[PDB]
Amino acid sequence: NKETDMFFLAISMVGTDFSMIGQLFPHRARIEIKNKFKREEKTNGWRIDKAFQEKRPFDFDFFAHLLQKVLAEEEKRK
Amino acid sequence: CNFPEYELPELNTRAFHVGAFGELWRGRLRGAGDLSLREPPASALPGSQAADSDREDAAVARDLDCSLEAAAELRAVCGLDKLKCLEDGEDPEVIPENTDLVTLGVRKRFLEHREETITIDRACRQETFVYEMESHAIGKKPENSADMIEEGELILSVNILYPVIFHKHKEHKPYQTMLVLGSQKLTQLRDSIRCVSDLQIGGEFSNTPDQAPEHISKDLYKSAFFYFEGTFYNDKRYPECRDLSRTIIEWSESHDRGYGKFQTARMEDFTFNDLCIKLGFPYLYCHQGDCEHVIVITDIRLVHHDDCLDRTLYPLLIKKHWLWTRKCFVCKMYTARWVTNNDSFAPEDPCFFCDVCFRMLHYDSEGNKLGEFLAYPYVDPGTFN
Amino acid sequence: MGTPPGLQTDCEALLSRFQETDSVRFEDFTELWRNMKFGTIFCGRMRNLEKNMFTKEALALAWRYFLPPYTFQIRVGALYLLYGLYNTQLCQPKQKIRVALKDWDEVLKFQQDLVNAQHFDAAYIFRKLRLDRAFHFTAMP
Amino acid sequence: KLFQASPSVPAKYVEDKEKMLSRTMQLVELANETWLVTGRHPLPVITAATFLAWQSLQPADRLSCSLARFCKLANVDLPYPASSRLQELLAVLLRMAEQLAWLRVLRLDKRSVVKHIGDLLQHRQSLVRSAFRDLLLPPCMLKSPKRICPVPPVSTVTGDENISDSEIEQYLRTPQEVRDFQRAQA
Amino acid sequence: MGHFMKPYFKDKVTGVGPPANEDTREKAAQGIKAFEELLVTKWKNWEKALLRKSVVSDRLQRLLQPKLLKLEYLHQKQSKVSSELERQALEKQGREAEKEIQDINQLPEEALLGNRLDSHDWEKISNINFEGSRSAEEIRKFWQNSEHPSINKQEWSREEEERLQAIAAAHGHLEWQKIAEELGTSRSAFQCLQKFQQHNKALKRKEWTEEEDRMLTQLVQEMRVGSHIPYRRIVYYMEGRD
Ligand SMILES: [Zn+2]
Ligand SMILES: [Zn+2]
Repeated sequence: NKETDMFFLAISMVGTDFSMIGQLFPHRARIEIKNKFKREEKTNGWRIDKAFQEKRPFDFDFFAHLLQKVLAEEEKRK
Repeated sequence: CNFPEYELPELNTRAFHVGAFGELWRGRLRGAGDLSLREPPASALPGSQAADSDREDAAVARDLDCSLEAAAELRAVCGLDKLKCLEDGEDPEVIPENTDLVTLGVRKRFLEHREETITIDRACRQETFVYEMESHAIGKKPENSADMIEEGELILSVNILYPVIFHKHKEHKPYQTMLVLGSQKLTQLRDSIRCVSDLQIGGEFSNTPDQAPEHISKDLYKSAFFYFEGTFYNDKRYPECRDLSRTIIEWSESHDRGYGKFQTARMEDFTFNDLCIKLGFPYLYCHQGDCEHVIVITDIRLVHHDDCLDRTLYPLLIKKHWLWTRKCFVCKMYTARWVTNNDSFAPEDPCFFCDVCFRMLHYDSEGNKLGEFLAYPYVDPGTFN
Repeated sequence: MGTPPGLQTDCEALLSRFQETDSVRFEDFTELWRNMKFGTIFCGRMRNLEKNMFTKEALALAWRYFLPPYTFQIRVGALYLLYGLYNTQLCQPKQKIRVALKDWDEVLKFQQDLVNAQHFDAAYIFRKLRLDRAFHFTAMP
Repeated sequence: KLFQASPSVPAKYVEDKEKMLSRTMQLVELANETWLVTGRHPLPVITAATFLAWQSLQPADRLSCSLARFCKLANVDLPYPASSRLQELLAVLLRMAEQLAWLRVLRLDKRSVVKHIGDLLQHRQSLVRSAFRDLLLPPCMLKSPKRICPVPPVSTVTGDENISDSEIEQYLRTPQEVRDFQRAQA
Repeated sequence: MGHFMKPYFKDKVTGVGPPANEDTREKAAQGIKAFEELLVTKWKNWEKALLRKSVVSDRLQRLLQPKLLKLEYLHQKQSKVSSELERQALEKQGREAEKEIQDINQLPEEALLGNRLDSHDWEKISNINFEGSRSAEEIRKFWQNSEHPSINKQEWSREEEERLQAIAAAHGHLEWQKIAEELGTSRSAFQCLQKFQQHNKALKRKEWTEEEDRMLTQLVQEMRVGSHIPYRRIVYYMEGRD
């Protein structure tokens, strides 16, 4: 679940720039980004619209830090 | 060096030269007399220690580097009266209630439920053969001078497994064990084997049952060999003997069958001292061309004055497993002496028949063959075990 | 087989109590032996074969407790246990302790150390066992 | 290399080559006419045919051998889809066996059918024609598709000139996100 | 540990043993039996049920094969023959064969099993229906002498036992096929002999004889060690014990 929530936060802050999202994700490749988009769009059309409206700050340091923290916390708890 | 050690815990040990092992043992005992087969003095109550005091105190003083007075005090302190909780007159058949042993508590728990009229008995505990053989041989001496065990001779405990294997149990094995001397040759052990395969007989004689073969397999075939440390020890004393190991070598060395290079020797060429052998590790013995026995050297130790010193009994059987008689299917009680095939009367093929039932089923008073069947003489390995 | 059904517990208790006495004297061991009445272990409707196997295995287990890495006092207590087991048995002939080749020289060295340590009780008990020739010269215990 | 009594392979597995080819040929012809070879790699089908042949020629022993064992004996690698092709061909064989009077009463199964391939192929033509009147097709589509190529709704309308304009505002960044993108990959 | 079970050496790749030695070949030529031949596994009821199924299946194939082979041949000829009257005749033969197939399929299992002495595909049964786990002759004997329903499986009546005891003496307890035939209850020689021996005073002795005692003492003195003796193995030498 948290991976999809982070992916949705990314589409909020940066838009459908699949390349940069793939670059900032630890492992995910571009084709995986596209496949996730194709699978999610059907049920989350409203959520991607919200993302496009939600022009959230795309800070580098803050996003890297929260990525690392939440990834570590999920990996610990899962 | 020939220093015995475990290869697996309480299952098998490192290989070593038996002769070197014996020489190392004798080196650690020669000149002390602990190895001798002569009767030594025995411990006693302090009330009768006076007689042995003169003989013992000086030796104790010499060995322990203590004074004669100190030796006497040590002898007085270590008397048997400080340990003999049991008087010499007490029978072993009753548990002494004045004890704190958990072991005797468990023994009491075992005996209490074995005193009812249905359970009270003096029957077998878990086996019989061992003590009967020991009491029959332990502590005895030979009737002939040439049949006397030499001082410090190695006693080897050799298990030989039966050819009839359970094929359904793996913890315990069907085996019989001999004690053998280091100086003995493998010929003597082979000649001592009383396996039923030597008594094997056959041939089809449904028409003339009294024409049973005059020769047992021992009279026809005498091939036998041991296999240790990759070396075959084949008997060749008689013309009926053949080198069975040569075929095994030709077959095995032609392909990666899982075994290394072997070598052939005569059975008279090696004594037990000459063997470099493991303890507990399975080995092979074979006779009659197809009867294979697994060989396990369970134990090896020097001879002791309480052991069987009578050579005439060696190779001295020291344990023996049990096999059941092949009861014939007609009465299902008596042991069979014949087996038939293609039998028009028997309900199954093969079917086992006793000497009476075979004759008075498949023949008439004149002995003429009745019905259609093929019949063979049968020797029961469960009987001649 | 390994051990009888209960002997290991009694042996461990006796050896532990002997160690806890902080004494090496044979007097204390005999006092414990007579108080607890260990010598009775060889009674109790054991037939001759049962008795022979029980003595063999008890002596083997006591030898295992006698070998290192157990320290001085516990080894001394195990030697006293071996002595008691051998000299209170009711076998005919007496059953011997199984002693390995790798252990005989070490035990002779321990006897020499006992002689050097001025604790003659254990050395005398071992020499009495040697006089009884309580030891079989085996490859394994 | 099964046809040679080499020490590596037990002699029990050796067989005559000519009848080997005849059985394999008739199995492959059955697979071809029963639609198994079209659009699919033939090597796994031929492997399955040879394996069912080798089994059916000595049920007593070879029924206990698996494809891994057979390929190890042959020193030939087995294609992964060969297992699926073998399962499909065994399903075809069960569909053929339902017609014969004795086989349909014996109530056979995937494993036991291998010992009747002989009489199944003796009378192949009539049985397969009767079974075709029950064809074979990819199982992925044979799951009883109620709807086949549904007609999508007509959406060719393009409006007049512009059906919406807020999308362009939705698809452009604010100065904040502009500066954030500048610093995101600096 | 357990790997060294007989045969002590076994092939690592294929599991085969060595080739037959000259001694073993000569033993086989003389007909000397091996001890492995005495291993007999008891017949479980599952094996009996599978044998019943195998025999009825064999008989069903034997009955159907002619009829269905003719049906198939007639259908082939009908397909390849264009002559209308001959086509109709071939169709009629095909319908008749179909009706005969249907009739055979509707026959009961008891009729399919047939008589005790009927012919069966025994070696095919053994090697393809049982994968050779039991020999063809073994299966044939077991069926025809114990399992086939016409065998008298009923418990022995007291009158039957008494007649068996009385009539056995007339023949000298001998030629038990004729004893069984004369008994008139469809018993076999082996059943009659088994019942007689289990209730035979002359076999299961309560008394003793001089030669039995002498030879028993001889074997006991030869083989006894201390308190142990071969109680039930000496039974091999003297006749009439368990
Ligand atoms: Zn043998
Ligand atoms: Zn009889």
